[PDB]
Amino acid sequence: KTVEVVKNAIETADGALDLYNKYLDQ
Amino acid sequence: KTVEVVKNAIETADGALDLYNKYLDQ
Amino acid sequence: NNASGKLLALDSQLTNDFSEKSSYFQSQVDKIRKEAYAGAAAGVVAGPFGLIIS
Repeated sequence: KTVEVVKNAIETADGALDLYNKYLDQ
Repeated sequence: KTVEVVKNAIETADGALDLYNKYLDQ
Repeated sequence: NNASGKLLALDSQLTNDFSEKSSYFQSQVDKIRKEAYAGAAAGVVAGPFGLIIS
């Protein structure tokens, strides 16, 4: 589960990076 | 779940950006 | 006499395209303004803090 929540925190920071780039490029 | 609601807020701002662009280009 | 004409021919084109790139620049700047204030427009997903930081 600790594996799973760090696994999901990775994709969390991935999507936050995606959204932050898509905002900051605009 | 906090992961999940931030995950869904990302696609929320994505679709809001899509709609806002599709409106503002018209 | 050939290059004598080539000189003037390039010169007139230079003078025209200078102002044409100037016009392109002024069309570009306000486009970038609109894009910037439009990227800053949709930052209202937060409260009043997200507005002023945008």
